[PDB]
Amino acid sequence: SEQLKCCSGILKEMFAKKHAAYAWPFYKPVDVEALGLHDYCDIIKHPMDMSTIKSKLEAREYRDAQEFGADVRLMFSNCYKYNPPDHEVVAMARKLQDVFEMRFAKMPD
Ligand SMILES: CCNC(=O)C[C@@H]1N=C(c2ccc(Cl)cc2)c2cc(OC)ccc2-n2c(C)nnc21
Repeated sequence: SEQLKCCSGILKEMFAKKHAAYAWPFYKPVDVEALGLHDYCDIIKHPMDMSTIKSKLEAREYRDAQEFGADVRLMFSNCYKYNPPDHEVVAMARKLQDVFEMRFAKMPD
């Protein structure tokens, strides 16, 4: 339970305006329709976003902290898989990932 509460803090920071500069692209779920990505569903089968992860935490969907990280990492994996390695969005993803990996690890046991 205590560990689960920490997840909310880490995710909350990612939404802050401190990382919003390179974490805004991970705020809402990728709209294959709005964005016009007619090849996102074929590549990405299990999509995920920060907004979704936040809702799951509110509904106590996650059992442990480990599960919470699985979704966070999956969100970045889909980006690295869909978009190319020389893509700007990729550079921003690595920045947010580092902030999550550090906080997630620095989390009190
Ligand atoms: C760029 C090729 N086609 C795309 O739409 C890829 C898409 N690319 C973008 C994107 C990123 C930066 C710019 Cl300048 C233009 C488009 C994107 C834009 C979004 O705004 C609604 C949300 C998620 C995105 N995203 C993420 C996250 N990973 N790949 C993409």
